[PDB]
Amino acid sequence: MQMPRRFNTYCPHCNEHQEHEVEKVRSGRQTGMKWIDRQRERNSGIGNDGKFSKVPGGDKPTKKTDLKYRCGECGKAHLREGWRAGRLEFQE
Amino acid sequence: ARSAYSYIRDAWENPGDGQLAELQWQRQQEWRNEGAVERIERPTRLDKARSQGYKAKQGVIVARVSVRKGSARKRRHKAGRRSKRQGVTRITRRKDIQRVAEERASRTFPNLRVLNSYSVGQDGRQKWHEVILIDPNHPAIQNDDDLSWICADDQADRVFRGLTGAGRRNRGLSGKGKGSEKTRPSLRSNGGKA
Amino acid sequence: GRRIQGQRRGRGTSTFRAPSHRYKADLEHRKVEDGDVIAGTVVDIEHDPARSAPVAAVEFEDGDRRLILAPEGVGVGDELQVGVSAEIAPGNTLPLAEIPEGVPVCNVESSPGDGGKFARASGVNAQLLTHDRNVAVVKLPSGEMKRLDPQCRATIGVVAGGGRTDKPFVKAGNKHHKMKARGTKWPNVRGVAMNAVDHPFGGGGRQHPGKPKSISRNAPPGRKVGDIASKRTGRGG
Amino acid sequence: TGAGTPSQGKKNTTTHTKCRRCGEKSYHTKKKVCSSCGFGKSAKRRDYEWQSKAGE
RNA sequence: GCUUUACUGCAGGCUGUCGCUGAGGACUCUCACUCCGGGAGGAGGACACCGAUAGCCGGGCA
RNA sequence: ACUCGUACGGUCACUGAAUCCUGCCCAGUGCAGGUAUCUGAACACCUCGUACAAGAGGACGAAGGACCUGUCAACGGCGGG
RNA sequence: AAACAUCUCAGUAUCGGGAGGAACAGAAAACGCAAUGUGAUGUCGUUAGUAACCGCGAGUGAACGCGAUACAGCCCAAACC
Ligand SMILES: [Cl-]
Ligand SMILES: [Cl-]
Ligand SMILES: [Cl-]
Ligand SMILES: [Cl-]
Ligand SMILES: [K+]
Ligand SMILES: [Mg+2]
Ligand SMILES: [Mg+2]
Ligand SMILES: [Mg+2]
Ligand SMILES: [Mg+2]
Ligand SMILES: [Mg+2]
Ligand SMILES: [Mg+2]
Ligand SMILES: [Mg+2]
Ligand SMILES: [Mg+2]
Ligand SMILES: [Mg+2]
Ligand SMILES: [Mg+2]
Ligand SMILES: [Mg+2]
Ligand SMILES: [Mg+2]
Ligand SMILES: [Mg+2]
Ligand SMILES: [Mg+2]
Ligand SMILES: [Mg+2]
Ligand SMILES: [Mg+2]
Ligand SMILES: [Mg+2]
Ligand SMILES: [Mg+2]
Ligand SMILES: [Mg+2]
Ligand code: NA
Ligand code: NA
Ligand code: NA
Ligand code: NA
Ligand code: NA
Ligand code: NA
Ligand code: NA
Ligand code: NA
Ligand code: NA
Ligand code: NA
Repeated sequence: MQMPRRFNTYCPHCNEHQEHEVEKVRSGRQTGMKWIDRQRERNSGIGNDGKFSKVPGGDKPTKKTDLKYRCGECGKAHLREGWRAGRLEFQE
Repeated sequence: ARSAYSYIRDAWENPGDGQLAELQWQRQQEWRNEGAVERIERPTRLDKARSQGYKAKQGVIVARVSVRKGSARKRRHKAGRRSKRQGVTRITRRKDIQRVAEERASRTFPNLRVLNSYSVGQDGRQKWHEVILIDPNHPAIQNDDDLSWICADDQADRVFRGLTGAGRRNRGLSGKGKGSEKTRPSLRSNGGKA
Repeated sequence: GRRIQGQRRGRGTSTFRAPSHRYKADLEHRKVEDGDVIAGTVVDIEHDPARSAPVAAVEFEDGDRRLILAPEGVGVGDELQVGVSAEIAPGNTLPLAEIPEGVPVCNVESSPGDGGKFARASGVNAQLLTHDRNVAVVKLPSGEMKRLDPQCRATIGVVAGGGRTDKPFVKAGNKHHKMKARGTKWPNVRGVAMNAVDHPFGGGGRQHPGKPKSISRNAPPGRKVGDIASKRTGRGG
Repeated sequence: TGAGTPSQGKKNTTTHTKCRRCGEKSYHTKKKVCSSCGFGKSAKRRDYEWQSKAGE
């Protein structure tokens, strides 16, 4: 589906409607320093590694909308529930 | 002033440098041709030996023991085992090489008792340790106030029961506080969990 | 499964061992201080159970009596010589260097003084080709060019018993008798005629290898069977 | 040939015999080892914890 | 029990790296080390072996 | 162990005396060889990060793979129109 | 664990080596109710199924301290001779 790059709507921070800019959430890079990372290293050994021997699941036919809404004036973003969309394209 | 001994010690802080380096390069050639347990007239590291209880006296013996380097020499399982227990290559023994050396020496001298031991180097495939043993039955020692304790009946086969210094550190008894919950008073009384 | 036959072999049990206690001599060249003054006389020509070929007994000047890898054309009474100054005739042993090229040789040492390793079976022979102050090139019976230390001793002539491979065994019994004199399990059951548990080719409603026979060099024992690291198979091209 | 009765006829070989060390007829005269006390194999007397219930 | 391109691992093989290991991206040497030689000495030589680790193969096995 | 053995050897397999013979197929799988280029781990090396460290990235790149070739008395195949 | 691989059964069964009438431990490179505080070590009661671990599933699981029992502190190496 199509969607405006910018549009007026409620900013939960200013607590008042203002122009926002929609953008897809780019994945952040991991640091390999979280507790789970330490448990992986520490708990993996000889033979099967339990949960750490498992491998990546799969994919649902269509994914949900993963967007960031940025307030045009206070510059802060907020998140919203997403909706299944095979494809999402912005307008302008 | 500095004791002459401090020079032997000081040299062994870096067995790979200077004169000691060239000495080792030479000795190991002969050591590699000696047995598994060779009695020697004099400690290769006087300061260390004396520091551990050595004494130029009747009933005091020293022996260099050679032991292979590396992990456990283990046979792969011949029956059912869950993956966790199918290992062979990465398994290491819980007794350190120095302790293995101390035992081989004591067995060689059935009548003697291990007093202590220290390392004298290694090449690419074996480690050498010199073990100090004592004759608990020689009056020279029985009358020595600094050693006669090792004469007592309860010190018999002390090495095989981990009463050696190396045996006690290996048993995780160094710390008197945090971390030694399952080591002191013994590994066995704590259900073998250390 | 169970260990395959190839694996039972390595244990060296009776069935796989050679009847060593029934063998005659460990054929090796003599050790000479130097000079060449070592000559001996052929006293008898005996049969060598380990090689199915003849061997010659020789008494040396210094009283030493030993059996020797006998080349073709050597008889009782003949005088053999071993050393640098050895003459150049059949049966005499001397370092490759002292040997004239183009001359067939046998029982060649791989390392000087090892007593001989190459070209020792019935009727075979090595062929000294090149000389040098450094390397002596020899052509072994397999056809390979081998660079050898010219100081490596060898025997002049071709090994005795040539042509043994020319006559067929004709019957199982003959194979049997020969096989009994070797460290080998015989007869041979085809893998494909066994049960899966016993061999990688075992099993099936009919007999055929369950997979391709060409196996990798890296395959483990118990699995390395069939055509080992074959660079090719068949007769085509 | 049956592996039962007919094969019992060839059994006239002597193996286990009265042991010099423990007195049990367990000294294998071919192996020169007692299957009971370990004589011929061990200076120490043969014994195992599985010879009784674990907690006993 | 058996099979395999089932899941997960474990031996084994190949390969890089570190230790043993030294002198002057290709090279010489000799002193460790290995082997041949009764010995003298020869060959090989900082490689191979062995110890450690990494990638690939891996129903041979669990 | 083979081996008191050394390619006229002996290991691993297939077929199964003699006689007349044994066609076509290398795409897949297997094995083997080669390989500009691509891919390819760890150590050491470089950068960023951290008064250190974790960590991120770079350069280099072995076997192996991609890719090319050889091979069916190698696994096997020899159809519809 | 209602399968099962980590986990669990369990450092159990069993095996190898060895001591004593008891073993082992033991006079802090401790503790860390953080203190102007405690004061070798075992053990008992408790702390507590607490902290901690764990396909964060099933399960697993201490310590300091406290109340008790009993109490005991010393010898070398080296410096200088
Ligand atoms: Cl989206
Ligand atoms: Cl002892
Ligand atoms: Cl044959
Ligand atoms: Cl306190
Ligand atoms: K289990
Ligand atoms: Mg693992
Ligand atoms: Mg106790
Ligand atoms: Mg021989
Ligand atoms: Mg034939
Ligand atoms: Mg036979
Ligand atoms: Mg057959
Ligand atoms: Mg059948
Ligand atoms: Mg099979
Ligand atoms: Mg058939
Ligand atoms: Mg067939
Ligand atoms: Mg029966
Ligand atoms: Mg040798
Ligand atoms: Mg299976
Ligand atoms: Mg048939
Ligand atoms: Mg269950
Ligand atoms: Mg569950
Ligand atoms: Mg537990
Ligand atoms: Mg605490
Ligand atoms: Mg004093
Ligand atoms: Na851990
Ligand atoms: Na002893
Ligand atoms: Na532990
Ligand atoms: Na088959
Ligand atoms: Na093909
Ligand atoms: Na092909
Ligand atoms: Na169940
Ligand atoms: Na089940
Ligand atoms: Na777990
Ligand atoms: Na209190």
